[PDB]
Amino acid sequence: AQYEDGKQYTTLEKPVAGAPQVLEFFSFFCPHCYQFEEVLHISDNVKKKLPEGVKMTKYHVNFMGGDLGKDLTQAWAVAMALGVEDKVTVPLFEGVQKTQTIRSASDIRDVFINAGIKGEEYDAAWNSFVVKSLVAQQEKAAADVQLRGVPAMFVNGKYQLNPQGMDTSNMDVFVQQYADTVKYLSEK
Ligand SMILES: O=C(O)c1sc(Cc2ccccc2)nc1-c1ccccc1
Repeated sequence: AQYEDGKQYTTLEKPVAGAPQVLEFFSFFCPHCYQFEEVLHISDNVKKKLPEGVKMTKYHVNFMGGDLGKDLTQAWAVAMALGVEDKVTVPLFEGVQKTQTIRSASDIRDVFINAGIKGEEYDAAWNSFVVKSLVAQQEKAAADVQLRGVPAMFVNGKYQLNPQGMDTSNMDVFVQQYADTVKYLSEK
């Protein structure tokens, strides 16, 4: 077939019921995640190929970067709670990987302040149980799929994208193949 289990995607041996339709995992410490966001814009190109108002979810992971990696999962929970993902994603990537100016939870906070989130509002969210619950959702979802690597994408809790078997000589063709595969998987 043109799409083959084991090739463009793997199929979850233990499928995860009641999982989000399109679920991506990333870390601000992961270089390929950096590219998926700023160079390839995977998420928006997947979104443009899927039906209206499909639910796309994106979660940070703890298993890279030690203490600060776990701080970033809580900060991503803040970003989700406030709906400011689009304003902090690039400066967080650049602060961790480009300028290496993010060394502490305070440095993470400066990124939200600079992006226009009020200091009071960031701190209330950071300390909120709504955010603690978002942190728990992120960890649980990663545990449900025994995640050990990013970037990762899962469709309908049953199929995992496998980009390692895709031609990467042309960025635009790669993105299109990634997005068309997700669409194919969502339609199964
Ligand atoms: O496997 C690889 O080498 C590449 S390349 C890439 C972005 C890109 C595409 C085309 C040209 C330049 C960059 N992402 C990955 C990747 C690696 C491991 C897990 C998930 C994705």
